[PDB]
Amino acid sequence: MNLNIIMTVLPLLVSVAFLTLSERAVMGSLQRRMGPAVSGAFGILQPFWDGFKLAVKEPILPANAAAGIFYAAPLICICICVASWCTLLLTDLSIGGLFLLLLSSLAVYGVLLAGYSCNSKYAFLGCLRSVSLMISYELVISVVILCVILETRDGNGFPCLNLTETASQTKIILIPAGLLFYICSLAESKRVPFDLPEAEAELVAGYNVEYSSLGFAVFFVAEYGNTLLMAALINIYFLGKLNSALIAAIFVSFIWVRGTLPRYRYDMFMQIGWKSLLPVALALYLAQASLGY
Amino acid sequence: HNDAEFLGAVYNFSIRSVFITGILGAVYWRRNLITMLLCSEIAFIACSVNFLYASAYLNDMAGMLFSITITTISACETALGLALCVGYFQSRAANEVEALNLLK
Amino acid sequence: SSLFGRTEVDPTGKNTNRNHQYLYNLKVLGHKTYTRRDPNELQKAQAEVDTLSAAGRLGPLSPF
Amino acid sequence: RLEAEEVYTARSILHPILQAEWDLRYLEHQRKEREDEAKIMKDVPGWKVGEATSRRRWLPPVESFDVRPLI
Amino acid sequence: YALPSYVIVSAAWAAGFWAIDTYQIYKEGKPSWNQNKDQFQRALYRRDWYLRREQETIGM
Amino acid sequence: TWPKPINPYDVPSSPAYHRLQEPSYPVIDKDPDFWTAVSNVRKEEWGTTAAVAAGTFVMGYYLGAKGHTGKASAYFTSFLATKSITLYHAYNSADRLMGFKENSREVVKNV
Amino acid sequence: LYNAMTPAQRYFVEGEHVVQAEANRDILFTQLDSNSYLPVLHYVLVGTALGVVFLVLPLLIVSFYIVSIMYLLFDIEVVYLIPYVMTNATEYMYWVMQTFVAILVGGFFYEWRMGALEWRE
Amino acid sequence: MWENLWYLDILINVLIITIFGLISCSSSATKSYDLKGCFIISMVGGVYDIPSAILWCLASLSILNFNGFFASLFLVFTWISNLFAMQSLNFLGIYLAFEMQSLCLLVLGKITANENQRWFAYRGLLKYLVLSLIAGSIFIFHASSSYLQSGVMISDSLVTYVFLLFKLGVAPFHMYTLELFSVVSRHVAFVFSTLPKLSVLYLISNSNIGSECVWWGLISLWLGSISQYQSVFVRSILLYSSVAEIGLVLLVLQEGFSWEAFSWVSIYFLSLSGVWHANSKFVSAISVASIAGLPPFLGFIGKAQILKSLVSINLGILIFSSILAATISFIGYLRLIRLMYLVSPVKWKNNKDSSFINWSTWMLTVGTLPMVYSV
Amino acid sequence: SGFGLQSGTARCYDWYMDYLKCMDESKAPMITLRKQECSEWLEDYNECLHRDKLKLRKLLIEREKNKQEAA
Amino acid sequence: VARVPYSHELYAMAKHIVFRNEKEHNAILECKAQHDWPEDCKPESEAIVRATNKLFQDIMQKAPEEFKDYAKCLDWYGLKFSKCREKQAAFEAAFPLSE
Amino acid sequence: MLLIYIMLSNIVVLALSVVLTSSPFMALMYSILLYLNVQTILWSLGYDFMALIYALVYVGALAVLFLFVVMMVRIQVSTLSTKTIQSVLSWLAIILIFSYGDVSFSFPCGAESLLNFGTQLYSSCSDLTLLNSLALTIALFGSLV
Amino acid sequence: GTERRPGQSGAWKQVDKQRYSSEWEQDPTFKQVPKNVSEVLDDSVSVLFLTDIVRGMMYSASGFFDDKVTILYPFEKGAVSPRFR
Ligand SMILES: CCCCCCCCCCCCCCCCCC(=O)OC[C@H](COP(=O)([O-])OCC(O)COP(=O)([O-])OC[C@@H](COC(=O)CCCCCCCCCCCCCCCCC)OC(=O)CCCCCCCCCCCCCCCCC)OC(=O)CCCCCCCCCCCCCCCCC
Ligand SMILES: CCCCCCCCCCCCCCCCCC(=O)O[C@@H](COC(=O)CCCCCCCCCCCCCCC)COP(=O)(O)OCC[N+](C)(C)C
Ligand SMILES: CCCCCCCCCCCCCCCCCC(=O)O[C@@H](COC(=O)CCCCCCCCCCCCCCC)COP(=O)(O)OCC[N+](C)(C)C
Ligand SMILES: CCCCCCCCCCCCCCCCCC(=O)O[C@@H](COC(=O)CCCCCCCCCCCCCCC)COP(=O)(O)OCC[N+](C)(C)C
Ligand SMILES: CCCCCCCCCCCCCCCCCCCC(=O)O[C@H](COC(=O)CCCCCCCCCCCCCC)COP(=O)(O)OCCN
Repeated sequence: MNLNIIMTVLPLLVSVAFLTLSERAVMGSLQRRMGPAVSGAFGILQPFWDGFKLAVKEPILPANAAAGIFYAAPLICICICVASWCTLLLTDLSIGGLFLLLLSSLAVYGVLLAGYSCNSKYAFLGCLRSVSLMISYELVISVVILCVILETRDGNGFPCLNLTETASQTKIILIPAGLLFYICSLAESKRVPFDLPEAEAELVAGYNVEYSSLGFAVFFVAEYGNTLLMAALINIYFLGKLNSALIAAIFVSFIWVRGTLPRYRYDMFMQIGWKSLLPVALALYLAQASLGY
Repeated sequence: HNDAEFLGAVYNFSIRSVFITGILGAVYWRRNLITMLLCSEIAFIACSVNFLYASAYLNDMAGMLFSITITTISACETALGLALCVGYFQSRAANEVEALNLLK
Repeated sequence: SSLFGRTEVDPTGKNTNRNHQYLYNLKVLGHKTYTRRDPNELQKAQAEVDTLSAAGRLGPLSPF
Repeated sequence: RLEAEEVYTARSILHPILQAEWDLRYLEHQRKEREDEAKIMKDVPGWKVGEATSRRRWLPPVESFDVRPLI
Repeated sequence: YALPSYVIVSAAWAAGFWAIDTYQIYKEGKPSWNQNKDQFQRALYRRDWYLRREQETIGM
Repeated sequence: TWPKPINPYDVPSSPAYHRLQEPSYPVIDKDPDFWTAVSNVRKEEWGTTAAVAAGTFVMGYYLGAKGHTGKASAYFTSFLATKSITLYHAYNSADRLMGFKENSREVVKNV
Repeated sequence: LYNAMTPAQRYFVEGEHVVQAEANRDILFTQLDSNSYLPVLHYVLVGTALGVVFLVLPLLIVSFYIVSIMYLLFDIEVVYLIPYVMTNATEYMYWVMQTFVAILVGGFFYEWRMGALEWRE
Repeated sequence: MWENLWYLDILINVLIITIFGLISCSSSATKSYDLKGCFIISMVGGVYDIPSAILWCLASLSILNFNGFFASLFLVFTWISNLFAMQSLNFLGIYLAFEMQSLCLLVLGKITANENQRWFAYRGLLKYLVLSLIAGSIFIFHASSSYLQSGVMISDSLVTYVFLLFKLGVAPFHMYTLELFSVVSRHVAFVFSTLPKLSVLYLISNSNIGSECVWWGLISLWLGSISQYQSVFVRSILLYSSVAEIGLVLLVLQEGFSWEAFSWVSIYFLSLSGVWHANSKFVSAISVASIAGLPPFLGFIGKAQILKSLVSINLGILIFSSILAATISFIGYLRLIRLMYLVSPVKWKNNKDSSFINWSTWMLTVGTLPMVYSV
Repeated sequence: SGFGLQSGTARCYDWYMDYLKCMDESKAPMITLRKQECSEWLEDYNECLHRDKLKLRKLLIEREKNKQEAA
Repeated sequence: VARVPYSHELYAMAKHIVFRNEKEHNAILECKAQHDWPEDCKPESEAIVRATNKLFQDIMQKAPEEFKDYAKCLDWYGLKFSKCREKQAAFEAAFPLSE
Repeated sequence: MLLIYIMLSNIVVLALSVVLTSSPFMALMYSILLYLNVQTILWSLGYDFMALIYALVYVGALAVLFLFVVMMVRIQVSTLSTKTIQSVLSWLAIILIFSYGDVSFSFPCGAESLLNFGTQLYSSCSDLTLLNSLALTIALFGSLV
Repeated sequence: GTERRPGQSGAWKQVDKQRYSSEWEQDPTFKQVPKNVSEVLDDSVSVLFLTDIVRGMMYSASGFFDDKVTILYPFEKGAVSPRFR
């Protein structure tokens, strides 16, 4: 193995915990409230309580479901997050960003197995709604990446999607595609404008609600980890070399845009992705494969 | 004495086993239509992998092209067949019990 | 093309049946044919290189 | 692309030299191998060392240093 | 208050970025370990490796 | 062996289909453009184009009127058939310029 | 760790020092192993192991189908568009890509016209 | 670039007709005659020889009796696939063309079935799909082995011969036709039992796909005749007749008699047109007489071509089998005549849409004497 | 195809083209006869594709070496 | 054993080789174009290898530090000329190309 | 080498698991793992883009369609277990018979370039890509109705 | 504001009515066709650039910096009147 895996994994866990803290602190800011202050004095130590306490809660035996798949979904999310971050920071793969696109297409599985665990006729339709969102906006992300490789050329002149090489130069041409990438990244992390779940999920339509103690932790951590990976991708493609402040700022922008926006209905955001975002992304992909070489 | 010769024989054995498991697996072990199409996909993937292997062996691009052709045609066939399976299951009469399992 | 082709007659009659694969490969890819160097030529050139090496005019076979 | 033309020119300059030194190393390795082959096949009648597996064209080694499996 | 958790995230990832960068530059030997390599560049790295091992054998 | 260097911007490429034939006739233009071929189309070919346009207009109107859209079907059919036959004539004229087909009138008309 | 088995792969470098160096080497992109996916697989196993540790610790103490098909087919179409962006295209490669996209846009227009893009159904 | 334009024009034609039909979709014109004529015009740009002109003729005669823009569009797709099957030079072209045609068959079968007919039509389509997957997977696996062994993809091999045997529907590969064409629309069965064969015959003749074995055509002949004689349902009779005749035509084509099979396929299209599109008893009677090979009609000429080619190759077993199996099939055709005029009063639907049916019957009666030179 | 997966041509494209050129030169009235006349070039092409003769030679050398070592 | 300098050194001396060693480079290109067997091309391969090594050495005496700096900077920047312009100008000034 | 052998050998077990299991959902999971192992095999032959394509098209998209169908047509197929010892060894004997003594060729390693692949797909083999696009259009038009 | 677009609606049947009939142009609340090129660009950029969204974004962002209203319950207690029961 390599020692770099540690230097990538550990910062990720710490960062996700304080991302969960940041979300509610920013909510307190919008709503003339304050960050939690009884957990400690500084508040650095708030999310660690939730994790450690969640270790404490007595386990529930699985009910009317196959055990293997129910265990499988958390492991899938935790595998995908680690692979994504360690291929964003620790690899030279010529087509690495396309590999990240592949690893984002595997996130459909975690939700889908979690839905199959329910085996409720209503839960079938709910999990299908969630995966429909994810795939529909994965298509537009794929078109935007096709746009990105088009200005991404290495010093030797070979087209590629090596993350360091797309990071090397900042292209203001690509910014029209970065707006679509930001909207789709909101869609893929199930942010409120595309958070169809919360309304459906208050009654048990079907979501990671079934998972309870440590399985439930890893899902929510993986959600924030994927959001942070999207922020890193927005930085590395469209905004130049990788900067930690820019990544966290994009995450805060996610929270702000969420707060300022209500949710969409299922047919609405699905019609947005297909009849609005996809034609514009094909028009920009034309505009980029057809702004030229 | 040669690792490559041994690996070549192992690959031939493995790919042939995958092909025969795909084509005759679902019919030997009587299954539903949905498993039959999945095993057909497995067999097509086996053939496409053989073509990519031949392309690497001969340093030629023909097998690469034929493999992307297999991927496209197999995906289209599976989509249409799944359409037919869903339509077939929606027209089932109440008395019909295992409509999808014709191989019974 | 590589995969597909159609066939037409020649009103002039100059063009004739030849292998279409061979003609296509000549036109698109091209044929690389190599000769073999005669021994007497090779011995003289190699002896010249060795002679210059012995004088010290030529450089080292390995830099270090 | 001006950079790319610079790099291509440099690479096209170095390639003949790299090829030539590969051929020289290959030739010396092959003479070593033929010496060992002749030593082994001293006992066997009717064996010629250095027989041409191809009558006209040179057969390059199928294996190359450059191509190594990704995994 | 938003900034404290924000800065914890930012500083943690800054430290991780520095750690990975310094580690790889120490091991690989150059900041361009991550840069894209074509066939000619790869084969050139491979020959460099094999020739260095040959030089080590020749020296000793 | 060694990898040959590749120039990414100049990689050899060729069209998919090829006509395998050496020019029997003189080559006025080795690589005619579309407009060069159109300018070399014979007058009789243009009259054939006009006749097809008129006939397809009448037929398109007749068929479309059965569906209560005569005018649009007539214009679409006219445009469709005229485009196809014009491309056929342009291909023939380009072959004549390339020397593949008979070109005595072409060589006289445009030296 | 892939290991060269023949003298030609080893750059005709003689001795057993080189084989020993290659077998016990570290996966270094500047050195022999470039564009290697083996670190990615190691990352996969590490993530799976971490998930397993978390999992075992407490134990001790019509429209959806339609969108799936359209996603599959448009995904394959983008699969073909990927090689194009990876080349410094000429004019004719460009016009072939334009015909390809024209066919894809015709399918998309059929989708829009028939109301499939609307998700009322 | 000019050589590519010839192929590109066909695309552009098809795309603009498709988008025009999509824009001009209305209840006022459900029978889109104008787009049918546009499709027929567009398919003229793909005619380069006599076999391609025969392909165009059959494609147009088929598209006349399809209803709607959508089915006519998929018939145009079938025509494109057939045109490329004729031009295929190696394994990849053969594969791409023929499974594109298989996709067009699946779509056409699905879209011409009523709600009450879905249970059987979709079953037959699914069974056809799985059998076609078997055939294609075996083809491409053996093609991979051949491409590895030889380094080249050559369409003169046993692999493509067996795959084209599956496509023709001979000896052990005719069951998909029986299961599928029994449960599909009569026009779909008619157009996909005649039109695909022409491309396969052209590919066999041009690419030298011939085998020394005569077992498969002999098996096709005998099995088709005996099963036709033993089949109670009328659709099975007509389906088994094709198996027998295509086995005999396969035996003739292996020996290099391309001209006679290219005439036979056209005469068979015209002969089958009337019995499949049954509206009048008399038209169906003439069609059945033509299929039998009966002298006053053009069907006699088409069968005579094949039989005349048989006596040239001088294989006695084939001739003896041909005579006996022809008698056995004649009994089934006589069953068909008996059912119409000699069993019970017969009342049929008044489907007055004989687009080319009257012309086909006229051509069967008339065409014998002009084409007598052929035999 | 023979295009070569990197640049240039396939590893055995030129041998096959030699065989095709020799088939083009011949005047025999059928393809089968023409292939009979050009068989030796096809043997070169098969040799470059699979290197079976060289593999057999290596096998014989290895076998004799083992026999010598045992003795 | 036949050997030429390491990669980065070969890049740093690439422009000079065609200016100084034109003869052997043209000879080897012509012979490789004519003959496939490596034995047939052995004298010209030897000539070009020896000439390249000689050029490496005579750069090592005339401009020791400048060549080292340019080669180290090229190796540092992943064999990319653009980032190495200053050291390239200094090295070319120290060791003039085309004599 | 050990890793390459392990993947090549694991492909057959991952294929056997699909047919042997009686649950359609579980067979899909085994097929997904098989597809990933096929990606991994392609990596040893030197393909990255092609192995990516197999994962994107099959694992990413096709399996989603299969599972959508499987939930919709959900049926009680836990009727009985017929996996007697006599059946499984018969299946294994059939597999051994089919996959034995075939012509084997030395394992190649071939580096691919998507530059060359793209140039050929859009210049020389442009007839192929447009017909594949037509096939995709046929599938779209047929499946949507 | 209060004005509504022909496309934007929450009911399928109303969307069908507005898509296929022009009674909405009779109604005063709806927004009428732009009738000028500049008005077309104005409406198109308004819908495509998410203008109305950003306007709410700034007013919400005023929330970040305005004086928080909150009481530390143990340390500070809410005002209680004498009448309190
Ligand atoms: C008017 C003059 C016509 C006389 C000569 C015709 C040639 C000139 C063509 C002029 C066009 C007239 C069309 C008549 C025939 C069509 C042939 C043809 O066109 O191509 C052949 C011709 C050259 O091919 P060729 O002469 O066959 O020679 C090539 C080799 O010999 C290889 O070809 P081969 O196969 O012929 O090889 C020789 C063959 C010898 O083969 C023969 O002997 C042929 C025998 C004649 C059979 C005739 C029946 C064929 C049915 C087709 C009907 C024609 C449809 C018209 C389609 C095109 C419409 C223009 O020997 C063999 O062994 C092969 C077997 C042949 C098949 C066996 C014959 C059986 C046929 C079936 C009969 C069964 C009976 C059916 C019922 C009949 C009862 C009465 O190509 C061209 O000249 C260019 C074609 C261009 C067509 C359209 C392009 C213009 C428009 C472009 C834009 C379109 C869009 C705008 C639309 C505008 C309008 C709105
Ligand atoms: C005699 C030469 C001059 C002929 C005058 C026609 C020139 C007009 C330009 C061409 C237009 C199309 C030609 C007409 C052919 C078929 C048109 C047709 O279908 O006729 C009728 C209906 O179809 C028929 O009745 C069948 C007619 C078959 C053809 C009979 C006419 C034969 C001569 C006309 C074509 C001669 C050549 C045209 C010029 C080359 C159309 O019905 P509507 O769409 O409702 O249009 C009528 C308009 N309105 C009712 C509002 C008054
Ligand atoms: C040398 C000849 C011998 C060789 C034979 C082969 C060559 C064939 C040459 C003659 C071909 C004649 C074909 C006759 C077809 C019969 C015409 C027809 O089918 O018309 C249909 C057409 O039906 C349609 O679907 C109309 C749509 C298409 C309309 C025609 C399109 C014209 C396209 C242009 C073709 C021009 C050729 C292009 C350039 C060569 C109308 O009938 P229905 O209304 O559907 O029902 C009839 C009902 N009943 C008889 C019982 C009263
Ligand atoms: C049924 C067949 C299925 C498969 C079809 C395969 C056959 C088709 C393959 C070609 C696909 C389309 C590619 C374009 C075809 C014509 C080639 C062409 O027009 O491009 C010109 C490009 O040059 C031009 O002519 C520019 C004008 C192009 C104008 C548009 C013509 C092509 C339009 C393609 C149609 C796509 C539009 C969207 C589809 C509706 C050729 O390139 P060069 O001439 O070598 O480069 C130019 C340099 N110089 C002139 C100096 C030699
Ligand atoms: C006009 C100039 C002429 C030149 C032509 C150029 C054409 C435009 C090309 C520029 C490319 C950039 C486009 C930005 C993406 C917008 C895509 C289309 C816009 C659009 O259709 O509006 C809505 C989609 O946005 C949404 O509402 C999705 C939901 C968004 C929620 C999350 C918002 C995130 C913040 C916004 C991104 C900011 C990034 C940095 C923070 C659809 O809705 P509709 O129904 O009104 O349209 C349908 C009416 N038929």
